[PDB]
Amino acid sequence: MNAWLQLNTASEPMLLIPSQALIDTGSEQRVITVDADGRFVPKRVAVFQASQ
Amino acid sequence: AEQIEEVARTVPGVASALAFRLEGGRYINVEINREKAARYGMTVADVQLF
Repeated sequence: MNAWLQLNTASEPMLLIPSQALIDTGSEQRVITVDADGRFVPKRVAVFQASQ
Repeated sequence: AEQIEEVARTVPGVASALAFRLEGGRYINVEINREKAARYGMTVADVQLF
């Protein structure tokens, strides 16, 4: 009979943000930051991997 | 157009390009490797079905 095996694996410690947060244009990786005062300031990041 | 806009704002009258109005579409490209697919016996079309 069939059996489904779900796997969970720990990765390297990294900066973690939600996927809805990452804007990907295939040349630049940015996220809109909410500065102290409330000033929306975009910032470039470097993606590693993603899941879940 | 880009290079025409350059010679556009150098003659009596205001100007603006267009090459920028016509951008902003986001894509995820599945670029099939014929050699890779061939290995598993699949043809370009076969991979495309998925």
